[PDB]
Amino acid sequence: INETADDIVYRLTVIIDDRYESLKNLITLRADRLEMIINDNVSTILASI
Amino acid sequence: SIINETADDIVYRLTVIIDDRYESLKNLITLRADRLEMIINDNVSTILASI
Amino acid sequence: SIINETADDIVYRLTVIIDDRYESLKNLITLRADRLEMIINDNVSTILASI
Amino acid sequence: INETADDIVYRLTVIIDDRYESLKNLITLRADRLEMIINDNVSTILASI
Ligand SMILES: [Hg+2]
Ligand SMILES: [Hg+2]
Ligand SMILES: [Hg+2]
Ligand SMILES: [K+]
Ligand SMILES: [K+]
Ligand SMILES: [K+]
Ligand SMILES: [K+]
Ligand SMILES: [K+]
Ligand code: NA
Ligand code: NA
Repeated sequence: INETADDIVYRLTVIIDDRYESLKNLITLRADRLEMIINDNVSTILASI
Repeated sequence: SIINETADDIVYRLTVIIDDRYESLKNLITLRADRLEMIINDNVSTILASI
Repeated sequence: SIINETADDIVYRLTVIIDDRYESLKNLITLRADRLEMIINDNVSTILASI
Repeated sequence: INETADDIVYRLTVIIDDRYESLKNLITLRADRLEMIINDNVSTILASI
């Protein structure tokens, strides 16, 4: 139960990393998106005043 | 082998818990992020067209 | 049982810990994504005042 | 085996906290990112508008 029942830590890390990397990537994507839906749009309201 | 059949249930039950919070966070961020677009395109239609 | 109580222990002890991180992450996302309208609805009014 | 194998929670809490603190730093990073861009862009428009 020592050299075998360590999967509860390891197998969960495989899960928690996948959810973390999907969270980390999605936050980065959506935040970069809003930054490209701001600096792209503010340059248009500035290009007309 | 109650050992193997138990550690698989722990990984499973926690997977269902861990997957639940990810989806809750995923939908929350996606909902909030799209809401921030609803408050960004609302100014482009207002301050560019009509001012 | 004896192994069902140690399986329910680590599952429960982690379930609230994940709920600790999840609800905390939920608070961070909500807080800041609630500020971005405080930094828009209060910021749009300045562009509406001068133009 | 004795009674408790709390290293399961321990060495997993090492993972949950590490991924959380990473996601904690990520959200705090982007929320500060869009904050400067909320200020720099707003102050940029206030010149000619
Ligand atoms: Hg065990
Ligand atoms: Hg929407
Ligand atoms: Hg910045
Ligand atoms: K990138
Ligand atoms: K669904
Ligand atoms: K609606
Ligand atoms: K044991
Ligand atoms: K800052
Ligand atoms: Na804690
Ligand atoms: Na905490």
